Amino acid sequence: LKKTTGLVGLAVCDTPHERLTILYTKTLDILKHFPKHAAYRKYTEQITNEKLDMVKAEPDVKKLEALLQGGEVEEVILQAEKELSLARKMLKWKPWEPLVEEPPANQWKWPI
Amino acid sequence: NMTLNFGPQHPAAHGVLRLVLELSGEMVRKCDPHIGLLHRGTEKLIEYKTYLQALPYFDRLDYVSMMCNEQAYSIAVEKLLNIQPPPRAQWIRVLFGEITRILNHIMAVTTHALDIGAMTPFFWMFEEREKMFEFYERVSGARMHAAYIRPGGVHQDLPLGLLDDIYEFSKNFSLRIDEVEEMLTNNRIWRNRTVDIGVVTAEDALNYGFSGVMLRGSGIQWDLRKTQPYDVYDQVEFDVPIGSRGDCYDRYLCRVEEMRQSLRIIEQCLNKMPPGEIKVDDAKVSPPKRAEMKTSMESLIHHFKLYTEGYQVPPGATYTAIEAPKGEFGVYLVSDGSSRPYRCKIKAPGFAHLAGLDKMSKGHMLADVVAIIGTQDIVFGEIDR
Amino acid sequence: VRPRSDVTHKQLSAFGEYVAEILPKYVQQVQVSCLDELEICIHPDGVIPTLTFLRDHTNAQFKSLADLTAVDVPTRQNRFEIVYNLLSLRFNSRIRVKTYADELTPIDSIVSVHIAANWYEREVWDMFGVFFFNHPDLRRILTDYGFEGHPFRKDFPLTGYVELRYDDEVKRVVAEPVELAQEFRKFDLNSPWEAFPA
Amino acid sequence: ITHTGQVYDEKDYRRVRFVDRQKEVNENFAIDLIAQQPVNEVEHRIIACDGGGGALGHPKVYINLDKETKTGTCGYCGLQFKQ
Amino acid sequence: TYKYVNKKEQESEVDMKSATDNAARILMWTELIRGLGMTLSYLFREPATINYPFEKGPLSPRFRGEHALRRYPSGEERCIACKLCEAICPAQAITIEAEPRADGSRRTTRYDIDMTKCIYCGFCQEACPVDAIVEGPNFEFSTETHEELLYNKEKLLNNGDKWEAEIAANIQADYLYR
Amino acid sequence: TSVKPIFSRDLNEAKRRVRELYRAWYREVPNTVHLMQLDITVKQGRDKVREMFMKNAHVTDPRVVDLLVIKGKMELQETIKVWKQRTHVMRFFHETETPRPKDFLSKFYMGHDP
Amino acid sequence: VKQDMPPPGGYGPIDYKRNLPRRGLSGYSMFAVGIGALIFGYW
Amino acid sequence: QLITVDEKLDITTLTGVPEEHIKTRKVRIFVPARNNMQSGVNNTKKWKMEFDTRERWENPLMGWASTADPLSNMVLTFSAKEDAIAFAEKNGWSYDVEEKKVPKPKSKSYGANFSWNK
Amino acid sequence: AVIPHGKGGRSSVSGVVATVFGATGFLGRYVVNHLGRMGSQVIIPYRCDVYDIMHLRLMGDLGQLTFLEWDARDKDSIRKAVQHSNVVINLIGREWETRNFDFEDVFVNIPRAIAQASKEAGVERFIHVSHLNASMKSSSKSLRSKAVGEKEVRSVFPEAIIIRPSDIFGREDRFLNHFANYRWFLAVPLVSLGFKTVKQPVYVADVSKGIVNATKDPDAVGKTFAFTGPNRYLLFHLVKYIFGMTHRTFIPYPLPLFVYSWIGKLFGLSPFEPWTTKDKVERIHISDVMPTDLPGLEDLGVQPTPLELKSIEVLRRHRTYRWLSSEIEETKPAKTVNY
Amino acid sequence: ASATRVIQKLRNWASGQDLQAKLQLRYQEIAKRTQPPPKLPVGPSHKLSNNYYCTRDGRREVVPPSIIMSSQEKKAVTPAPPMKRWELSKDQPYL
Ligand SMILES: NC(=O)C1=CN([C@@H]2O[C@H](COP(=O)(O)OP(=O)(O)OC[C@H]3O[C@@H](n4cnc5c(N)ncnc54)[C@H](OP(=O)(O)O)[C@@H]3O)[C@@H](O)[C@H]2O)C=CC1
Ligand code: SF4
Ligand SMILES: [Zn+2]
Repeated sequence: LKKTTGLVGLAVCDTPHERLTILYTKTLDILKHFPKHAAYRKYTEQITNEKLDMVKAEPDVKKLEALLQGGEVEEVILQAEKELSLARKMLKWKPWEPLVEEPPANQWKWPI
Repeated sequence: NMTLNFGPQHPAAHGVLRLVLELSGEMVRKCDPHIGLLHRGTEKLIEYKTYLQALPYFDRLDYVSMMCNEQAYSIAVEKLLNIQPPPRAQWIRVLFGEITRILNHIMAVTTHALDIGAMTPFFWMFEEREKMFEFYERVSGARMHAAYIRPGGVHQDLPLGLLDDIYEFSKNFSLRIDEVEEMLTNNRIWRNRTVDIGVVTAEDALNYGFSGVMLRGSGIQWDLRKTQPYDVYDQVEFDVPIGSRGDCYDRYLCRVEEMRQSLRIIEQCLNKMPPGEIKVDDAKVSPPKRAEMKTSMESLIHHFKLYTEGYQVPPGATYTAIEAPKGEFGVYLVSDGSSRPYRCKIKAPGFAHLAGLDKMSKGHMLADVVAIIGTQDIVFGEIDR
Repeated sequence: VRPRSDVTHKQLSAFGEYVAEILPKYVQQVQVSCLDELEICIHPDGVIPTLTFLRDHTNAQFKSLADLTAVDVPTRQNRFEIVYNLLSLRFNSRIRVKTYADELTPIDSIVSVHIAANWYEREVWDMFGVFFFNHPDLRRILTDYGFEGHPFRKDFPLTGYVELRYDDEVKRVVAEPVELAQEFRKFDLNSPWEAFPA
Repeated sequence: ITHTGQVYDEKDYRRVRFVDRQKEVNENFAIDLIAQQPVNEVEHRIIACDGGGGALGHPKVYINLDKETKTGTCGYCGLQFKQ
Repeated sequence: TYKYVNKKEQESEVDMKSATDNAARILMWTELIRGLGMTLSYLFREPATINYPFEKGPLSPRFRGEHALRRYPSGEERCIACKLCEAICPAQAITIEAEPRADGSRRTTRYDIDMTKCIYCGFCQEACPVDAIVEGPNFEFSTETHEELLYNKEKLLNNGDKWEAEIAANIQADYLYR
Repeated sequence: TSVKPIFSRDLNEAKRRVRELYRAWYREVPNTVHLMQLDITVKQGRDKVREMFMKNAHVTDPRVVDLLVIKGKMELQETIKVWKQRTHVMRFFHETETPRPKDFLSKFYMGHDP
Repeated sequence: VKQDMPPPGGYGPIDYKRNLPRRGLSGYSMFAVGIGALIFGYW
Repeated sequence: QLITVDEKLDITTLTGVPEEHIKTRKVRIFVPARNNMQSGVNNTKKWKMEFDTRERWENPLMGWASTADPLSNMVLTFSAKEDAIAFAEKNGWSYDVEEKKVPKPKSKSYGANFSWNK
Repeated sequence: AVIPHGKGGRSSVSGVVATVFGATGFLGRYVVNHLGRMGSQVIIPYRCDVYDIMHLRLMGDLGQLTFLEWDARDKDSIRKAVQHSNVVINLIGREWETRNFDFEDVFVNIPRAIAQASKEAGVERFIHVSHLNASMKSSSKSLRSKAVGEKEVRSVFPEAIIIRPSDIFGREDRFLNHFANYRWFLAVPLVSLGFKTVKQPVYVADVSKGIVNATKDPDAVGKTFAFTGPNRYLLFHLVKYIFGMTHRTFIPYPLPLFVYSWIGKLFGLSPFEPWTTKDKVERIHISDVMPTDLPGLEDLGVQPTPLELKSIEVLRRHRTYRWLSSEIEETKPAKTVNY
Repeated sequence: ASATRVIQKLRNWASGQDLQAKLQLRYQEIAKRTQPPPKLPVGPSHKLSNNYYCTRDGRREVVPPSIIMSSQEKKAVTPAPPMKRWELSKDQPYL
């Protein structure tokens, strides 16, 4: 429909709503393994669910671009799978855990 | 891929760049730029100097954009002190901030052509440059390396008459840009050597931290001057020249377009510069006027302490970035309560751009490498610092 | 007196909490300066994880690395304070993530997270001596090819220990221990009187 | 020779520097040039020497010409004034 | 506000007339001829160069140029060795040591500006309370030997005496501004 | 105590790496003396390598050793991938500088502060 | 009082946009010239 | 897993200092006193360690002071005595710490000056 | 005097103010190098235009090297040069008797006037340099004339050190380059086929360091040191060795000297610096004298440096691209002759 | 300037522009030197009253950074409001 996105490298993705719905539903799935009260799971699930809901609700891509911001729809696709990649990465990282180690004392005292 | 060690051959210059390269005949397989041929210690030297005596270092960091760099340190030192410059000084800094952008673009576009082989554009626009320098001199005293924009505003009000001349020039400069155009924008040959050379994707440009025309040329819309306004660049109205099909030719067109847009910003500044003072009234930060220091005791004490010891900035750290002509110029200035800084990493739009030379010039000929160093406006002072 | 909007000191503050919550395993302190700048502080092990979350999170996209630097507080056990300043072109905000590294306790490299860091990390090794694991090609960038010592360390003499001159006898440039003809006059500038409670 | 009696000894070798060259010195010496200017006979106990030219001169200072014996001398110009 | 440079708004479908116009552009190098016209045009413009020795590029009063030490009209050198010109010099160029002169006045026994060290910032011009050290107009002081560039009090005082008339005029023009 | 290992878990494993670097330099000395047309003897140079590798013989800590070879490897790279020209290499030999005596009487006769 | 300021009423307007003039002979007409030279030249 | 080392962090081998200036340089850790000229005490707060002073011969051509010692102008500032001692040990410089000496409390009261018999 | 302060390198002071009249020379260049390195005050009297002495400027530090215009025939020029020097070193010498200067002048006449003035001045010590094996009866006018000088100057300046170097080995020297340059000549004549003229070269630096050490040592007064070398050589190996490093064919063909003195006469006629000299020829085949004398090197503090060690640097320019990378190890050494 | 009309006409044509109207060389249009003396304005803080510095010294009224999350339902929050799309220019959208 559009001829091309402003960003040089990005290429127009036809069926953008379908591509987003695929990525958004996947992320939601991966997040399902995160610990229940894990902060990343609750926060990202909230963001992704709102994004899908809007993608499901809006059948016009131009208004879809306005509703979840994202500039061009193609970028939103890149951001979603980038997040999908990190969600997979953090499950391995287990950052929801407590602080690895307290800072050596006086480590953060700037006046010095 | 016989290493040629090209660049100590003064072939693209912009400073002294040993671009060790491996070339299968006339094709470049890998470019490993070497840097530090101009490292001079600017970051360590500053730790041993007071805030006002480190201002002259910033002009030398990237001296084709002499002042715009000074504004970045100014802003940074003003933030740490939570002081702001007076209204007239702000407009001045935007006036000379833009004049400086033109000066940089005339350098970048014309020096680009000299390496390409077009030599007449350089002489055409260096005469215009010359005329601009004279503004610097009649405002600061130095043709370049002024030291005019200080941490609390400008040093001295504009001479009585400069604005009028920064008009006559501006009123005409356009035609000069127009001429260059009739020689290069559509040359049947400029396009070839520039078009589709060093294309950088949008995602890759953000990833390698390009942050400049280089991003804007790829179509990413980011001008720190519109996104995060500094000084009174908010009160003016200009159009960022975004580009598509980012390549050497497109970005060029962008640099010619900001030369055009800066004339739009300069016009306004001349039309709307306010009556007022050009330096903060806090003798604490700005040095007292010489009539005052020669008649009032509190002013001498403030003059003596300011020049001998210093501002005494409150302890803290800040990263302030402006839109220097090359790209995002930022100073991370950590500061103890002392009058002399503790650290001052200068982010140079250029350390990031050079790094990209490798990911831009791939499967390219020796001549292509020369074109790409030009499209990054590399001034080795900022990269080497 | 500069104009300050508390809208930002509130927005940024909240984000700080958001990051902290999402990455509690590494975030030690998260502060907003009086200058409206956030500065999450992370354990050195959280270099990879905290950056990646910021580069690839819908509610916090921090795509470009503005700078990687290392202040050196000699007093601090962990001498260096690697500081990474990032920008989010999507949310028009910058954040700084700063970690601590001692001389012989290397930090991970983020060239993976941002390739901008390929050069700055080499710059930090050359000047301060911090080492970055998994770096593609770590090697001196700014200093001379044979330079010995890391220059921006606070314990390195400004003038340095070696200077170069051309010697006819050997017809080649030759280092010699530095001999300066007017030593750097070290003006003492600190005043014996404080300014405010701070 | 110079303002401060800087005269390389007959045996010093920096005199080689002056060999085949002029040792730069100024005939006009201040210690003497100020003397020529006469004492200003002001009629007020305390007078001020702005330095001549106001802003184009030296920091303003007030001199007490009360001592009848001596004359006040501006720490800046060296100009002397007597009551 | 943004602006697309090099973005083709639409796909103009080739029309013979259009094609010919284009083909002619490639075949008969029409745009190349356009570029030649521009340079021929200037060939006819008056050249902007100046006879350097005979004519000089204009420098206004604030030009920093070469250091000089001024003297009071009476003949007493202005410097009173407060030594903050040394304090604020960014390059460590000025070296000053002083002692009370026989008159009892304060004066500098040695004032040495190392011009090779100096980066001509003009802060010394700024800092001096008596304004004894000034940035003199002369920029032509190129020297055969490095030692000549190092300047002691006698060279600067002599430089001051030679250029005092113009220095006074220059300071006269710019002091209201400062 | 309680330190984290940089690359070598113990002086033993670390020493392995030093051996490798020595070999590297040993095999390289000859090439440099030829590709840089240096006026030195391969044997002479190879002794220099030994000198340096032992100047730091005292280090007992594994972490310090590991960095030392990282740095050492970097130097080799600058000399085999030649980015370091003769001036740089010969500096190792301290050819121009006048050697200073370490005898007390010698120093007394020459310098205020020994 | 007297400081360097924009003249009353503001300065005049300055042009910044490209003023490159699309001046040339139309392509068909152009071809004819060269073709005519050849056509005549051959005769 | 972490490894154990009882070796005092000495990193003299990595710092990159010429041998002469690591074995012949004595640094003193001291809290700066107050020039009696001023009564402010903000410069007597942080500990500083300063390297031993060395030759300052006059220069023949201009009479400027000339120094051959690189570590002369370097004075590092450390917040606490323990941290400064650590810097000397790992860098291998010899140290001789001087205990801080703070003014002892002094009892003052304006009434005394008007004492019947002082 | 000047108390010696500093660490020992440039920008330091050693307290030796020294006129050095023939500094522009091959030996000279080296003498100024060490004197400048040490931090000594060096006055360089020069006659050639400034362009040619630029090579001496970077040596020494600012205000440490002073250049004075001087003419040998004009006594006044020598007078002012030594006015403020306390050490005078004389390296005045040439191989080709020039139109306006005879071997006497360059060796005996001039070097006398110089030391003569130096005394009038009150210079603490004068070092006079004369060629090795210099009999007042030696065949080469040069050597004999030089001998004549070392005597005279002793009467103008008593207790004046007289170092007497052998032909010198160094880059830019003749001894080594001359032979190597015989390449242009297809055949390389060698009197007695390069035999019975054993020669002991000495590295230039060794000579220089030695000379400098003299200036700063009380042990040398009236001493006639002889810097010689670390190994002697029959001219045959030397010639071939040279050609060896130069990697150019060696074709030793004997040439009767009586005829060869004539060849020297030929080039000698050359207006522009004759390449060979009748007086040279003799000198070249003049056998090196034995080493029984006030020792020079080592005695004055520098251990001689073998020829083979640095030969590679002196003879490299004469090789061809093909052999440029070749190194000393690849090549063979020459053989000494304790004879 | 000072060009015979014909040269000017050739100039204007070959260039395609009225270069005469905007000559690069400057002639009697540049600000004359010795412009009149300047009496510059004194800014605020020069009042002789109600000018207490304590009420005008932002330098050190600044305080140590505010600290959150020190080591010693809830909605998602962004670094800041998502950025607003820039709008195409209206004087010259393209070119
Ligand atoms: N192989 C050797 O070099 C040996 C040398 N010596 C002795 O050592 C001394 C230095 O030798 P070397 O450096 O090779 O000699 P050079 O041929 O290099 O000349 C030495 C210097 O003498 C100066 N000089 C020569 N003639 C005159 C003159 N008529 N008037 C003024 N100055 C003059 C030259 O100055 P300019 O060029 O400006 O005229 C030159 O700088 C010689 O005197 C020689 O007798 C002894 C044994 C071996
Ligand atoms: S400031 Fe002016 S007066 Fe004070 S010393 Fe420097 S020069 Fe002499
Ligand atoms: Zn006075």
